[PDB]
Amino acid sequence: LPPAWQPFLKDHRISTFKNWPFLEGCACTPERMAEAGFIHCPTENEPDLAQCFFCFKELEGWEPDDDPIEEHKKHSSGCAFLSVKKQFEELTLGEFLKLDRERAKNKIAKETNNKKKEFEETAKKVRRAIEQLAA
Amino acid sequence: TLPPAWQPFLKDHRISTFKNWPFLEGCACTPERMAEAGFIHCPTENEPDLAQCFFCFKELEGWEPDDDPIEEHKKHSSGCAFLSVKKQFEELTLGEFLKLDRERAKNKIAKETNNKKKEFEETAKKVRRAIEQLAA
Amino acid sequence: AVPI
Amino acid sequence: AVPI
Ligand SMILES: [Zn+2]
Ligand SMILES: [Zn+2]
Repeated sequence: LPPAWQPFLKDHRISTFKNWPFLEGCACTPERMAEAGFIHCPTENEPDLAQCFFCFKELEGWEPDDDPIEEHKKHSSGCAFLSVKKQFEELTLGEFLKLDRERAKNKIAKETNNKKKEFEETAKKVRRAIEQLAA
Repeated sequence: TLPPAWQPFLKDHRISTFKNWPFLEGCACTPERMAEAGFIHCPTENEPDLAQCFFCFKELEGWEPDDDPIEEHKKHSSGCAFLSVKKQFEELTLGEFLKLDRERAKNKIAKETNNKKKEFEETAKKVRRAIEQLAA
Repeated sequence: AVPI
Repeated sequence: AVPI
């Protein structure tokens, strides 16, 4: 299988979970995280960081009683992955192609929003500097 | 999306391979008809009309206007798993597709194995002939 | 959990 | 056609 669509595979998502806290006993296990579409992408700041592979919503501050699916609908309710009630290899090619398409769109919107924020913060610094010059 | 290796599963990609295909309107073996049959255009200098099934890797030449690619396919490679697929590519299950591709990966190994053996026999034939000439 |  |  191509490296690009591995995130669609639950077993692969589980694998990303390296030194994940919260194991047996907790509702937010790696297996339940992965089931919910989450991937482990730990920083150094927050080695607690989980990201949906489909909508790219990033969540941290995970609580052991948190239901991953429930944390997921709440924070990213429009995510199409949540509506997929089918296992991967039972997916139709048309259905899959159409999902991978929306995921690609989801990725751009996230990158686009990030760029917008960086630009706006840069703009605010410039303005401030110029305001200060007038004085 | 499909990587370069899986593009041939797409009818429209196969169609796009046919460049300078002689048999167009009026003909039974149009690029579209060839592609629907699973063929891709893989021309050489020696054989400019050489077409090959993407799935079972059978190569056919000497195409004629009234040739029906499907029938030429069943005829020269009856066991091809692509022939059995009766539904469109996009209605295939991912499991089903992955099975088909396992068959295809095997078909390519088998084909590469046959070539290596044919080449091996060719080389041995030259050695024997050279031995005979020196035995004289 | 919480949104970064 | 026929086999190469
Ligand atoms: Zn999501
Ligand atoms: Zn074939």
